[PDB]
Amino acid sequence: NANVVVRLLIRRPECFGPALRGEGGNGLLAAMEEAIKIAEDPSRDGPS
Amino acid sequence: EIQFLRTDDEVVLQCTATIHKEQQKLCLAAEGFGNRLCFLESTSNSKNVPPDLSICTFVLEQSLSVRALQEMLANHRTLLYGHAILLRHSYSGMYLCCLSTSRSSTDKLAFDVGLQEDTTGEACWWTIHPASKQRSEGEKVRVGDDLILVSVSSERYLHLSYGNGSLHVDAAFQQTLWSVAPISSGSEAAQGYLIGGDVLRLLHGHMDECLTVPSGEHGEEQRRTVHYEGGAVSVHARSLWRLETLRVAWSGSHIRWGQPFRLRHVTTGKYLSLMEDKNLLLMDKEKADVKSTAFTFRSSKEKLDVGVRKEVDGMGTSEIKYGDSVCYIQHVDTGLWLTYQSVDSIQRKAIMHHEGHMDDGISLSRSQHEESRTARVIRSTVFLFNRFIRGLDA
Amino acid sequence: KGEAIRIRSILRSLIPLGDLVGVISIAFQMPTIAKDGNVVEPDMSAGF
Repeated sequence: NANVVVRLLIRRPECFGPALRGEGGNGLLAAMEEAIKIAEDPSRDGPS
Repeated sequence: EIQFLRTDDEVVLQCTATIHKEQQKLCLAAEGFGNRLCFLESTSNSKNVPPDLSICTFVLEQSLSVRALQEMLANHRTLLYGHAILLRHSYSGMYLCCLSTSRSSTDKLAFDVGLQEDTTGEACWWTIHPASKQRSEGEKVRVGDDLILVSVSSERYLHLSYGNGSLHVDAAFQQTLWSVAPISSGSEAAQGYLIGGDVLRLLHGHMDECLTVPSGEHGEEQRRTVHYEGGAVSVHARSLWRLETLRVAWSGSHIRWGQPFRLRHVTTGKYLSLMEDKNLLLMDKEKADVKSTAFTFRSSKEKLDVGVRKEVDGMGTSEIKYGDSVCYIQHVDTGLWLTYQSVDSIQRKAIMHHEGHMDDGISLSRSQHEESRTARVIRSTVFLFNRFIRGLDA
Repeated sequence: KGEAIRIRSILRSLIPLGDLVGVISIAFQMPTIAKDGNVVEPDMSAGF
């Protein structure tokens, strides 16, 4: 199951999310930092 | 009968490009010495700029089933879809591979694709997949078929990236279609006969001079001229001419009487051409065009015109033969015949005459592969070291 | 086993080591008692 799942997940790289799509990808650490900033900001974190 | 690509055939992997809303075919190229990184070469403007297929031709040495390759890694056949193939670069002698050392073309996941000297490992091996459902797994691949290639090592597609202003080949998760055109088939080649892409010497009918540019007195204007010279130039590199046809597909086919082609000097890298002054001169690849650089071999000196022959897809018939087929070079557009200007190390200038003298017979000698490779290596080294010298001077 | 080697290689290519080191290096906010002494705990599900 793991081999099949990894193969499908790499056949379609969109599932990794914008940080790790591979094009213009800021990176997992940059995504975490931006998510910290978003969670601290009320406007983005909440619908408001 | 549709030809089916089998092993030991020479092919070029080409793909389409959509820069600024136009379709432009590009072939995969890589030069052995120096950078192993591959690059694309434009074959869509053969009318405008000659395409260098000598660094684009790959040969299908070995192809095996996936499980057979796995067993072999743990320890003249046809192709079927899903097979694991091995590609050897003809000029370099090295194999295509996934470099696994990305240049980071803004694609962090992608890997570079280049040439590897050793066949060991699954990096060199490639598995072919059908482009669409019309081709199914296990079907034998037609010559006109498209292909999808996946690296055995990284499970990445041979991909064309538009991210940079310059198009790049790379191993990427995105899939890109590739089409292979049969350059030549080795088994059907007729021995001792002139073939497309051959590196040859134009030995003059007097057997004591050959067509060559002047020696390397470091003068580019001196090199640009053409003359007949005898002696050691017959065994030197300045007398090597590469015979390039006007066809991208089936380039490695038997040459035809009355067939347009381009004669390129190997060492200088410049194409033989005829000026508006009826002057034999070498011009650059950029400004080399079909009209100026077209030349052909004619069976008889007499001016009978065979009109236009119909192009044939295949290895062809063997008619021009090495060492005995007396040829008279005739410019296709002007219709003139090549002959010695007779300014009389004879150093007889070559002029492009309207009717030609009686001694216009030219014989062809097939240069050895070692010598041709050495000549191209010399050209590449010259270019690199001139760039380096100019940079240091700057 | 070659397939295991290959799958490890794919995952290593997918995720760089430095990104993981940085995410681990990201610190945690400490809930603090107030001047009253009541512990001011931010919603743990809100943040990192």
